Amino acid sequence: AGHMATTKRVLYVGGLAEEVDDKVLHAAFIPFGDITDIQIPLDYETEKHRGFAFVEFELAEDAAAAIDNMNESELFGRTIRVNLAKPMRIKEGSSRPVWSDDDWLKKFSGKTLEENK
Repeated sequence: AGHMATTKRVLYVGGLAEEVDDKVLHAAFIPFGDITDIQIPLDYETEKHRGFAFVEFELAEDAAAAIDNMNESELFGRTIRVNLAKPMRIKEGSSRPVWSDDDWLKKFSGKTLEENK
C-alpha cells in the first residue's frame, strides 16, 4: 500500500461496551476522515458483540490518523484500543496486531465452520 505493507483502509477497535453499535462508532471515527463501512461480530452465547469491532475509510491516510487519535482513548466510559488489523477478503500480513487477528479475521472473511468447510 501507499503507507504500509497492507492497506490502511480497514482498522480494528476493542475494549468497547456491549452497546457500542455501528452507529456510535461512526460518530466516534468520522472526524478524522470519511467512513465507508463499519462491522460488528456476534457471539452465539448471548447474541451480542464481544466489545470490539472494525471500521473502514475511503481514505488510507485518514485511517492512519484515526488509529493514532483513538488508541488508548475513552469511549462509552471505558478505555479502548485501535490498530490496523489485516484487511478483509485478504489472508496475509507482515505487521499485523498481537491479538487473535489470525483466527478472527479468517472467521469473518473465511466464514465459520458451523455450516461450512
